[PDB]
Amino acid sequence: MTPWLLFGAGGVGARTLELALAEQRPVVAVIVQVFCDASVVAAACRAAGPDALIISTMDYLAHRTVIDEAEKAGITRMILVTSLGCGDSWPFLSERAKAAFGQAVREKTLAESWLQTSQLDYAILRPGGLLDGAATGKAQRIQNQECHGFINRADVAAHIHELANAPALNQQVYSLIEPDLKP
Repeated sequence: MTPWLLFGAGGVGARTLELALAEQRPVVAVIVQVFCDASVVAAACRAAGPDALIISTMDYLAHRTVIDEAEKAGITRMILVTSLGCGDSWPFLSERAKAAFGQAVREKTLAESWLQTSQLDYAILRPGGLLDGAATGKAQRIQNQECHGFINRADVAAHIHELANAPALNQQVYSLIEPDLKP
């Protein structure tokens, strides 16, 4: 059982904490061993062990610290959860969404590029609108495609888990929606 080090697990991160607990997996969290503050972040990277998987579900500053402290501390694998609208999915966000979430999606886009130019084995997850229903199992990982939709926080957790069990993350970026789920 590989350690998970969670950031922003107070949401998707909390649901991810649950799966880990329901599995008896050792978990470190910055908020199970609970610890932007480089001292805190450096500390937690030591506790997790260099074999930990980082799972981030958290602005730009917090992420860069995490990415940077991960690499100093010998961790080599990270799952970053941002949002549809980030990076190259930006042109598919409606003008109305840009005006409402723009600042947030833009900071998280900074985080993506930092991680994409790091040496971590990474996966990036771009969930649609987050709903708080119980996990269906119906959410899809989508690449190279225009997506619009919602997804339960618990399904993002389930996809995080599936990615975690993979032999490598492979620097992949995915949209995560459940087509046909309505809020």
